[PDB]
Amino acid sequence: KVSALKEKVSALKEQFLMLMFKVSALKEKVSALKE
Amino acid sequence: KVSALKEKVSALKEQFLMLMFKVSALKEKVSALKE
Amino acid sequence: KVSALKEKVSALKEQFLMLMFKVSALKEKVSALKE
Repeated sequence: KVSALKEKVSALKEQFLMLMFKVSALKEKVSALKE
Repeated sequence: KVSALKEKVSALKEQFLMLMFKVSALKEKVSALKE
Repeated sequence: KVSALKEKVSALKEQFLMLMFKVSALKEKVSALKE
């Protein structure tokens, strides 16, 4: 169970990094429209 | 402790799915403003 | 291992809260551009 959990947290950390990239890119695009 | 942790990860995975939906919907709205 | 995992989940929950704030602030900014 602890091993399954560690893999689940690993995959969720990878998901978070990809969503942080997606949100930073969106924030920059919105700043190009409006300061 | 392992059980408490599994529930905490479960709830955080549900949180992530809802934030992915929110960010995809926002990305589409921003693309409607600017390609 | 369980302790390391609990800290990893703690830090990821703090990361999520900060990304939820960032996305809510971006959503409001986009609504100021377009209803």
